[PDB]
Amino acid sequence: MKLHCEVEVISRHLPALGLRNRGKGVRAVLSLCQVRAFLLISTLKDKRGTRYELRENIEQFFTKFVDEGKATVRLKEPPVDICLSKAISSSLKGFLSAMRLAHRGCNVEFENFKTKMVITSKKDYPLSKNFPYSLEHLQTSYCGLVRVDMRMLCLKSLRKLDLSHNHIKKLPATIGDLIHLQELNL
Amino acid sequence: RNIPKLDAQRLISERGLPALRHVFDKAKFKGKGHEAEDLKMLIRHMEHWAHRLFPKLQFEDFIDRVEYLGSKKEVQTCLKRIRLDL
Amino acid sequence: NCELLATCSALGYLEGDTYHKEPDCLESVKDLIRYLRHEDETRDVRQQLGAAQILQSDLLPILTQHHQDKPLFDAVIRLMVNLTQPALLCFGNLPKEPSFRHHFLQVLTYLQAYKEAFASEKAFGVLSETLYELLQLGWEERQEEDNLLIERILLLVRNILHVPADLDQEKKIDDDASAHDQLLWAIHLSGLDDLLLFLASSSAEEQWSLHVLEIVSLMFRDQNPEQLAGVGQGRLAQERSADFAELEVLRQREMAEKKTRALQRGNRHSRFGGSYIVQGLKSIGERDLIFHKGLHNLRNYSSDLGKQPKKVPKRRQAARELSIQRRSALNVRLFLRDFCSEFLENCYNRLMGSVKDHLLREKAQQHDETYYMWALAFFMAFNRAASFRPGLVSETLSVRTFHFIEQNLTNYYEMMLTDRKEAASWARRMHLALKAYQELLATVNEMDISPDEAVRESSRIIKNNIFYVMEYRELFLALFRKFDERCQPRSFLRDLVETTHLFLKMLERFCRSRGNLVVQSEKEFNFLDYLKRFACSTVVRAYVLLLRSYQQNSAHTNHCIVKMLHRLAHDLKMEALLFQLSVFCLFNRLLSDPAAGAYKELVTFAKYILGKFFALAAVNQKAFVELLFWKNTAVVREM
Amino acid sequence: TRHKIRELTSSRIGLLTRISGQVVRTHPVHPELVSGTFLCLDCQTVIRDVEQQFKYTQPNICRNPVCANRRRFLLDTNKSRFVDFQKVRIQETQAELPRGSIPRSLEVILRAEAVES
DNA sequence: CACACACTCTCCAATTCTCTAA
DNA sequence: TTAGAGAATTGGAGAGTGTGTTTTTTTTTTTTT
Ligand SMILES: [Zn+2]
Repeated sequence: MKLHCEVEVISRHLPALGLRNRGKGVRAVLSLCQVRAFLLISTLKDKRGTRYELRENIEQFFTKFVDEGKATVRLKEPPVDICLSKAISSSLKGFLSAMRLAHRGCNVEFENFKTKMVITSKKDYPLSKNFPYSLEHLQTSYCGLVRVDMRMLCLKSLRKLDLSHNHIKKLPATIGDLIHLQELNL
Repeated sequence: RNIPKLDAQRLISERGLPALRHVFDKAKFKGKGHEAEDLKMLIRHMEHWAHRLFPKLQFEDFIDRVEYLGSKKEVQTCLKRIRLDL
Repeated sequence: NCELLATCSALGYLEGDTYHKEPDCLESVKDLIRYLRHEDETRDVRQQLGAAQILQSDLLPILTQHHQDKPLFDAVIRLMVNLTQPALLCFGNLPKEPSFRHHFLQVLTYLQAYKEAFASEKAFGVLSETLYELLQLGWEERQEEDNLLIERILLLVRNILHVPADLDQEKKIDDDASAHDQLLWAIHLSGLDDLLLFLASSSAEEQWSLHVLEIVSLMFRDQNPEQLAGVGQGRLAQERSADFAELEVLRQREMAEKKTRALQRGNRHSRFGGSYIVQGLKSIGERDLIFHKGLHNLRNYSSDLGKQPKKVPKRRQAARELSIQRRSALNVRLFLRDFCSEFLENCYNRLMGSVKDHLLREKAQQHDETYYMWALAFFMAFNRAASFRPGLVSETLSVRTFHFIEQNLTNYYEMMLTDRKEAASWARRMHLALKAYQELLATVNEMDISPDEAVRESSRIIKNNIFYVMEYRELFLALFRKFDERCQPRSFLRDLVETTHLFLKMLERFCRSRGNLVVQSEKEFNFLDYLKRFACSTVVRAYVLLLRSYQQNSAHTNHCIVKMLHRLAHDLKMEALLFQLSVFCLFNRLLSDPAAGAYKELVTFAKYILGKFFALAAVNQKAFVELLFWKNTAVVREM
Repeated sequence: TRHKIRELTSSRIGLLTRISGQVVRTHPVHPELVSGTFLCLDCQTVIRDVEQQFKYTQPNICRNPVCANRRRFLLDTNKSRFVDFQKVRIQETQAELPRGSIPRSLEVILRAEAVES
């Protein structure tokens, strides 16, 4: 039922009144709650999110880019417009179906971890197995690694892998299993 | 970066109470009938010590924070030690 | 929207000053009631009818000019009760999110508009006339037809009186007719006030006692008993001269502060340079302080000259008093004084007995004892003010009322500590209970002063009972040891301190007059070991917290604070408890005050304790470290 | 009491004062916003009586206590209140001009009943 | 072009709430 | 009765995005030349 995505709410007065919107979304969660149906939008700014009535008052949908590339729903209402800049297509389609049903009316935590981490020395903090699984960026420095470990090799989404000032004598072949690696420093 | 805190362990028993023991060794109070100016001198010395300890806060904010810190292990142990010998 | 517009049009139209109702008013009004009953949770029909202003444009003219048409009149009264339903009932609570709060504000705005419209004397005249010709019949002659009409009439009056003042138009200055003042004047001129007095005094119509109590509460919402009791014929000259004198006092204070600031800064412009090294003062490093803010500032140098204060985080933000006090219109004040006098003489005993019967039988809403305790506080204070006669309030002077108030206060205290999501509301209910308790404790003193040996006898009886039972003594310590500035306002702290002062005054005088040794399975007692329970750090912390506002405190409040601290210092020898750095900053402000001569008691007490501190400091330099923290039995180790 | 144009120093700021002068140039009458009525665009709450500084000012906060909006507001020009406004240059009268000086000019603002008088 | 201002968003960690032992 | 260990909420550092800028001559026309 609930949807996790970036959201951008645009009050439709702004363009004709000559005012320009932010141009990008904010990480959020959308909930289709219901005696009568509501849409709750919650962001970092508001755990206690904003409600929006949708019992009889959806204007229209946009669906040209529901494949989640340069995408949105651009859900217009009296008076606001709700854009969903990045989600996953299947859950978003189910959410849109539920929204349509709620508008027909007769029937019925945004947690995250950053890209980046740093080890300035192993004795301060070892890498261990407590890394995030989809980590994007790590520095290790002044550590006594003679050879690169599975601990950093198994990370599924690394853009940057830095081992500078470590003691590596040899590096593996399985370091090349990192699909999105763009920065490698030794 | 090391953002500082007025907490129980960074400075209150390091640049704080050990120096506060010494702040009034050379004070110049004059006793009964002069309580107003004696208090002014006392407040100036206490304020100066607090500023050199944690310069981020104003004096009353510092006081309201340190009164809360009075409940912590390190602070009361140092207080009893200062009461006893050194 | 358009269908509502059609029915609203079908109600009829006004022409000059006469309303021409359509023959289908009955079915259109029933349709309006149906729409209101089938509202959305956002209360869309409420907002739309308020925007259309049909209450002001149709229903009031119909009510005032076609009151002989009884079915239409009944339907209009029911519709108006529905529309004037308060917003807190409409939404259940104050919404926590923007959309429902916007809808709440819309409904509240239209309620304020209805209150503005309802000040016309004609509407309340019709209401008083129909209520009068209804109540003319005997109780046994009434049926559901008339009893429900009395309920709806009194609920309409209750709803219109309940409405909060608009934040926009609550900026009225004193001695001016606010919307509430005009509404009370409408009640006065219509004579519904006399009907309320009749309903309160009637033994037969006791069934409406809770309703009448709520009407009287909302009527006397803004007033203060002693200030109201002081009203009389010669007040215009007194208040005019007082206004001129207070204006001059304010002006002189502002001039003095301006001169002090003009001396604190120099007589050179700010970009006039110059820098100094203060050789003795070490900087935050080891180097000498370089001072840039001008030579004039070094007379009263402080390191916080250029510092930004800190954002108090949301959790630690102190509670603030919910309203300013304004002196209402003199005509309304005279009317309310006369109402209060006649009500006290003719109605009060029977009404309070009836309300107590309702609370005992448990046929009252959840918090109606708050209205009961309000009435105790207000009317007993008014009685003691001006001609005190205990017969007028003798239904309240029983020990059972002390017990009831103590039980309610302890209940509110527990619920404030546990039900944390409306702790402020529980604090307000507890504040009402505290004021009622305070007024009972003041009334027994007035009974002692009064000449009748009978009331002196019963005063002795109730004093013996209260001082014997333990909870009345322990409740003050219980309140002090869990008071929180974060939750309870400074007005509550003032009332608690003054009530404690009065209670200890009575208890000390009682024990001084005679022994009366057994207390509480009894045990011995003495007031000194009772006072030693007030030697805790938390209570004196609260007392100095109240002392910080000595400039704004009343003189009696300052006397209460300084007398309690003098009792703890001079008579219990607990000066080391009050040797504190924050308290010394407050003393520094007291000594530096230009108006220090106006606070002779406070500065003398401050200099006494400061002299004791500096004697101890000369003997032992560790007292300077002892100033930095609150303490327990270091109060004796220092000694 | 009457004051000279030479005596309009900073000490007279905010004080009631009377001066004499000779009008040199009068500008067109304009409508000046004295209090703006604004709509909060992301909660639809209307803020009335927003008083104007010497800059055109929007609400500092939304009137809805739980609304977090602080820059997205729309003025409702039909429900706002305006005043007639006119600025006129004056200079010292011939009698008051000190000897040898250039005439000192001043800017005077006229409002409401006083414009074009 | 490009070097300063102006503004928003996100993450990180420091403080306060809740439950437990000294 | 105090206070300390674990969990959740709020303050603000800082990373990222978008905006704005560096007297002179020839010709007419009315009045005065
Ligand atoms: Zn808003």
